[PDB]
Amino acid sequence: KAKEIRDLTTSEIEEQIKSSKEELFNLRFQLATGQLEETARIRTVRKTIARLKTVAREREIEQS
RNA sequence: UUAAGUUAUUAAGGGCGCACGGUGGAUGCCUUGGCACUAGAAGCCGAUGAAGGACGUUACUAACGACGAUAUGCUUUGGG
Ligand SMILES: [Mg+2]
Ligand SMILES: [Mg+2]
Ligand SMILES: [Mg+2]
Repeated sequence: KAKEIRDLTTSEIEEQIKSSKEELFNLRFQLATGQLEETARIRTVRKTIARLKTVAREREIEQS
């Protein structure tokens, strides 16, 4: 997904980070209430956030 | 029939031999780990926060390895 992230503006990366952290929060609450059963979504969102923060840092290090 | 004399049978248990079991982990075979060296290289890191740790990170969860809230991992360049 790193290629897809790389085409987003910096603010959009920040917007996707927040919404991904919101989806991840919702998945954990579903899991704790025994309602998710689709447990592979948790790791997918987690690594997506990692990729989003990786690129944000990359560009914040190319600018400075 | 009696008298005199002689000598068995028993095995509660024991002994010896034999047969069949149990226990135990010697012995043989084996190696995942060691021991002693040879050759080439390297030896010491730290306020740009070390050595060593604590606590955490996996869908489930104790310990160990790995990793650090980007956590049982992220990007990239090559290999495969
Ligand atoms: Mg008897
Ligand atoms: Mg015996
Ligand atoms: Mg594990």
